[PDB]
Amino acid sequence: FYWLVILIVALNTLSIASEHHNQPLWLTHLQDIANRVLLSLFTIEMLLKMYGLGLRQYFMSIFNRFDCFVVCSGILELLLVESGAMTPLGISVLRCIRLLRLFKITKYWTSLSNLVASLLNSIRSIASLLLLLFLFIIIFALLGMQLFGGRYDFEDTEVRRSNFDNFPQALISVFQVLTGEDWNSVMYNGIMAYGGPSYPGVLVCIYFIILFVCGNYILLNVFLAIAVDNLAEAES
Amino acid sequence: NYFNILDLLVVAVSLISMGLVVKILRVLRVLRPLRAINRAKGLKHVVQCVFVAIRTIGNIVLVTTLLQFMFACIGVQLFKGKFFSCNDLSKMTEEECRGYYYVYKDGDPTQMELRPRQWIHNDFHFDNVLSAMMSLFTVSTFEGWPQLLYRAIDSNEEDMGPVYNNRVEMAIFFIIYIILIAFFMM
Amino acid sequence: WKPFETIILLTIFANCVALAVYLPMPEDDNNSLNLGLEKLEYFFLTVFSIEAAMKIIAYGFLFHQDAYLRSGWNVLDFIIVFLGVFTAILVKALRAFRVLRPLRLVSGVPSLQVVLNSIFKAMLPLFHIALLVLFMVIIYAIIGLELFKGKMHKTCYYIGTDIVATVENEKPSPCARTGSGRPCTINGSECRGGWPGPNHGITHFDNFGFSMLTVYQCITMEGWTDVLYWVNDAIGNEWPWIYFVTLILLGSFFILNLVLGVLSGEF
Amino acid sequence: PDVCFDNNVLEDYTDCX
Amino acid sequence: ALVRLALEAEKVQAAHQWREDFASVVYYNAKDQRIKPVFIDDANFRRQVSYQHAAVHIPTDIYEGSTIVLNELNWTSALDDVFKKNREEDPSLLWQVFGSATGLARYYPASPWVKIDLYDVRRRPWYIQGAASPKDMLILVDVSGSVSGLTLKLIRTSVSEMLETLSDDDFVNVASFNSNAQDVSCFQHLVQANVRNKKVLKDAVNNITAKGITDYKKGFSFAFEQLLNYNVSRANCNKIIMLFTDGGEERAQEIFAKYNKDKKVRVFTFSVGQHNYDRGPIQWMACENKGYYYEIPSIGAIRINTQEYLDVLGRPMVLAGDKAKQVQWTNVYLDALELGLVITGTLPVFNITGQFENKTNL
Amino acid sequence: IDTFRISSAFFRLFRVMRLIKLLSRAEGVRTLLWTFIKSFQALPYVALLIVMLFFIYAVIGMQMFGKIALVDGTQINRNNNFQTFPQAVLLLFRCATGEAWQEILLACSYGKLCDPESDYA
Ligand SMILES: CCCCCCCCCCCCCCCCCC(=O)OC[C@H](COP(=O)([O-])OCC[N+](C)(C)C)OC(=O)CCCCCCCCCCCCCCCCC
Ligand SMILES: *[C@@H]1O[C@H](CO)[C@@H](O[C@@H]2O[C@H](CO)[C@@H](O[C@@H]3O[C@H](CO)[C@@H](O)[C@H](O)[C@@H]3O)[C@H](O)[C@H]2NC(C)=O)[C@H](O)[C@H]1NC(C)=O
Ligand SMILES: *[C@@H]1O[C@H](CO)[C@@H](O[C@@H]2O[C@H](CO)[C@@H](O)[C@H](O)[C@H]2NC(C)=O)[C@H](O)[C@H]1NC(C)=O
Ligand SMILES: *[C@@H]1O[C@H](CO)[C@@H](O)[C@H](O)[C@H]1NC(C)=O
Ligand SMILES: *[C@@H]1O[C@H](CO)[C@@H](O)[C@H](O)[C@H]1NC(C)=O
Ligand SMILES: *[C@@H]1O[C@H](CO)[C@@H](O)[C@H](O)[C@H]1NC(C)=O
Ligand SMILES: [Ca+2]
Ligand SMILES: [Ca+2]
Ligand SMILES: [Ca+2]
Repeated sequence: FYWLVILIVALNTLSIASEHHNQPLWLTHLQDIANRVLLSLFTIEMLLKMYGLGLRQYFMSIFNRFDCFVVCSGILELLLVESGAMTPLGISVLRCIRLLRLFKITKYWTSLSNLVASLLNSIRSIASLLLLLFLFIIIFALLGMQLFGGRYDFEDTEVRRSNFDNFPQALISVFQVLTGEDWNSVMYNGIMAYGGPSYPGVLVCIYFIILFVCGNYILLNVFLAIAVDNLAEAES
Repeated sequence: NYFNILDLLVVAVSLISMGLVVKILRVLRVLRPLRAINRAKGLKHVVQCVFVAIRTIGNIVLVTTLLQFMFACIGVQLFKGKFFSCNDLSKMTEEECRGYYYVYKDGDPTQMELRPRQWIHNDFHFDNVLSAMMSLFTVSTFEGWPQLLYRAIDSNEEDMGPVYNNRVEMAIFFIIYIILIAFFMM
Repeated sequence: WKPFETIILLTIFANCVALAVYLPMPEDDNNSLNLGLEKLEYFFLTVFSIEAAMKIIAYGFLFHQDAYLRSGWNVLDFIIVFLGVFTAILVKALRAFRVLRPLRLVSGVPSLQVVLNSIFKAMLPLFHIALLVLFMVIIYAIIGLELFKGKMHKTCYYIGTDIVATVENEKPSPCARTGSGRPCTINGSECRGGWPGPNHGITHFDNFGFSMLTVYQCITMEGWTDVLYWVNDAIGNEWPWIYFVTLILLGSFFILNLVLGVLSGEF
Repeated sequence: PDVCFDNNVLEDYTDCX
Repeated sequence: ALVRLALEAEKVQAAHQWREDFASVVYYNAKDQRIKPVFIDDANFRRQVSYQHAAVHIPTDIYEGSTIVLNELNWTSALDDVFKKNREEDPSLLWQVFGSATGLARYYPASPWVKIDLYDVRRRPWYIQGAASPKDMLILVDVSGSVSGLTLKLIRTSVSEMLETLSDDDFVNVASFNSNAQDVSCFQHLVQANVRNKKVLKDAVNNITAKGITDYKKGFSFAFEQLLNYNVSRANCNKIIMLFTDGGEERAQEIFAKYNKDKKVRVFTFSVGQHNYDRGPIQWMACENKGYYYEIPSIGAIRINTQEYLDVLGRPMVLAGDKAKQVQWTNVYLDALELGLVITGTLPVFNITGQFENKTNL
Repeated sequence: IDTFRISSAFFRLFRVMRLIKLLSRAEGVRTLLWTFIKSFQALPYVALLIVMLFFIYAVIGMQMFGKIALVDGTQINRNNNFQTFPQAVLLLFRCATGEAWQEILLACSYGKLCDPESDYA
């Protein structure tokens, strides 16, 4: 079972990653039988651990508690299709649930348990700062909606698509100029919305400067709190 | 490497011996100065110190290239056949995005130009798991996601052109993943 | 008492939702929900005033001791002025100050008093790095000001018209009738003075403030190639490459040692 | 003119959309 | 001769069966499988004609073979024998023509059509005349603060493309609404829609400003008063209120119960631009009042949308198909084929595909 | 002497360099530049691999992505050639600072024109 499971798992991750657009006709028939076949190996593999390992030992391990949620969900999604009463919005959702099988591969990686203990220790050193970053990107989203606020009218036909005339559109658009990507075209619209280039009007550069300097200096400070947390483990 | 670049530059003389294979052996002569780099000593300290660091970070790099496979397969699943846009944004399906239309210049309807129309396929589509690791590699490098992100918003059913601001809820994919990859790159 | 924090936490969080559903409208328009939320501010005007006047009765002028409470009366003292200017109507400057209210949400909830206190303590060893980037911009603003004043203003208009001539994706990039830059071969067009200009007027090199704006954008490596390829289109190439590829190579090098700056003080 | 045609009882307006 | 073309066109239309594939058609395509026939220099037409085929004009916005067009070249090919019949019955006939609701024109004698050729046959004064009854239109234009930007510039274009579809029996007025209401035209009542009176409207519409608050109740109640005023001298026919709003959450339910109890005012509503507003109520106003909701994404859809509003006004005519076939002559206009001043006689062709057997009748 | 002349544009730079006399007295800043000039020890051998990197990828693409027909509007244009050697170094310095390298990739393809100075007859 160090080698019987891999032929199944590597055969699963080729089943779930075939996925064309057209899939001529025979491929999409193989997608459903494979899922039907490879669950029949999944349950058995699980069920052999149910008897000859100990019941309390099996559920205590977190990685095999994960394998419980896999095998149950495979059965729930197959029978719900046979029930027939399911929206076409939902069968796409069930299909995305299988995709969680890719972590079955991660029963490997020998330092996996060292690795998660490295990462999850880091997040609880960031969850103070990361909640400051999200409340920073809200103030600048509530500000930009007041300054620009559907002044992107312009009487033209080109798509000034990162406008602020909504709450989510101003939450995409701030997070676009936060990560640096194409804040140039954005700033050239806030300048041209008010008074394009003039005296009073180009002082709306100041909105896209403080958003890009302060909005990165917060994000440069999540770079330290990791580095003081990732340095404590290096002492030992 | 000295015996590899020399044997190919010699066979270009065998390839120039026929013309009187050609340009491939010309470009195998570029390796030369690499040999002069092994005659430099400063790098032995720098390159060696970095491969120390790869041994301990390898574990993270092997996980962050799993997410570009896992979010490829959820990315394929959710955007198959979308991003398939017709040239004049008014025709919405296969057969009828054909023939000639009007491109109005600047802004006013007195400057009609007549171009043809065809399906434009948006070049970084999510069709194959291989062809979705391409596109999700560029939004990983923070370059060109807005144009692509704002396309993933505008999409609807399988072979249909974009509707204007349909389903902004599919901007959560490009955010969580972008934020995650920003956390494993850091 | 005890939960007086909790009642004020639950009412500032309402402001966050009250300003999230505020849908803005282009030329003085108001929907219905936008029109009801204007009146809901007067609820959050008086409850933040019922709170704060009790904070005065609680101690007095010494209860400006917490600097995070010092902003507390500051937020309220603008909106009372906003009610005065409201009666002048029977203007949009105080509209933007209500955005500041969730900063009160910081001062209420502790543990984020840990974060903002810790975030200013990183700013002391970074000061010499940031002041050299401030001298890095001023050198390359004056050099780009004297080398490129007025150089962009050429156009490629049509024959004699006002239309700038482009091709289908081509940005409206400048010309020169004299040598080294753009023959303007768009077939029925002649380069004439006036204004083709960079992005719409915003990417010049005249007037100290524009030079300093367009060597800023260039420093962040974003769009530095349009400001290169516009100069390179107006002067002519082979000289102005050495301006921008030393602004990138020094702009890279002195942010590359800003990231290593912060990681000094806390290690 | 003198003809004109408007408003039959049938019609059946159930399209628009 | 018109009766002969209307009697045969309908007869052939009944036996059609809707072919879907087309691996079997051969028409002319007069703008350049297909035909390339002989030409006679003829002098009544002052031009080269064929006398052996009809030609076809398919407007260059449409076409690839799209089986709505391509199927209508099938049954229309029958009118070839009856076009050819009338030259032998009486010579010196000028252009016979079957226009069609999908935009084609078969016209015998076939001839080369006269850089861009715009020419939609469905907006031709000789089509918009015998395709409906006369019209007391009234155009309401949302000029509030929310239309500014793109979606206003589409209204200034589209009214100017709306008013071109009016004959000289039809009356209009153009009325903006916003905070309050007003007839931004300098007329204050319904006019004649001459050549001249439509020019005042095209300078009033092109100097609309956009500011204020929508209300829809001071607007419609100004619209139904204008379609009173019997004082004037209106045409007393199809009353139309057309609405160029962008969006809004207001079913004006208190107004149509006030004025449209008898349901005698058709309300066509358009919603222009790519605003992200509620198109919910605007679809409601038109499906309660015998209207028809249309939508306009951008420039280009304007020419196709503001002509399909005459298919709704043809709905009362088709229900009197025995006696609606009068002949309706058009008052003088210059031919598009370069012939001189010509006057046309028109007659509608209606869809008879179940009649006297009657049928679901869809 | 001109008042008795475009070439004076370099000499003007000398007028600007007086601002660098400022940092002379700024003792806390000069001590930070001088640290980097003292640090320029293990850096420039790593910079030798950067130069080599740009040199190999220039020459590999120059034989290969030439013939590429500098039509403007199509993102391989007269400012952004692949043809000569220093135009192909700058293109790679565009992709090294991430400046929209995703288009250049789409500019090299299978169906681009072939620059009517080549053969292709
Ligand atoms: C401490 C935390 C930060 C505090 C948050 C708030 C910061 C201060 C915000 C200033 C309020 C600006 C008022 C907005 C409306 C402008 C007035 C107007 O309508 O005129 C329109 C006119 C025309 O624009 P228009 O054409 O779009 O409007 C036309 C409509 N009518 C006719 C009704 C007005 O524009 C002008 O010519 C005057 C512009 C006013 C001056 C512009 C400065 C505003 C931006 C300054 C940058 C502030 C950055 C904030 C973030 C930095 C952090 C400190
Ligand atoms: C519209 O086009 C279709 C074809 O595109 C025409 O249908 C054709 O009609 C003729 C006579 O109605 C058919 O001829 C018949 O052939 C069979 C043998 O195939 C023979 O047994 C019959 O006696 C008769 O001669 C012809 O097959 C048919 N074509 C197809 C593909 O079915 C139709 O006539 C066109 N409409 C008009 C008004 O012209
Ligand atoms: C046309 O409409 C006008 C309304 O503007 C009518 O004027 C009113 O006539 C009645 C007669 O019953 C008077 O009681 C009102 O005072 C009049 N209105 C005003 C504002 O003075 C007019 O009668 C109508 N008919 C004609 C032929 O003009
Ligand atoms: C435009 O260019 C084409 C070919 O380049 C040429 O045939 C044509 O005459 C040119 N137009 C004018 C007005 O010269
Ligand atoms: C009326 O029609 C008949 C039928 O051909 C024709 O002979 C006659 O000349 C026509 N009348 C006139 C006045 O042309
Ligand atoms: C609006 O435009 C018309 C037509 O040019 C003109 O008569 C009128 O004076 C204009 N009104 C204003 C306020 O500019
Ligand atoms: Ca970047
Ligand atoms: Ca409105
Ligand atoms: Ca970028």
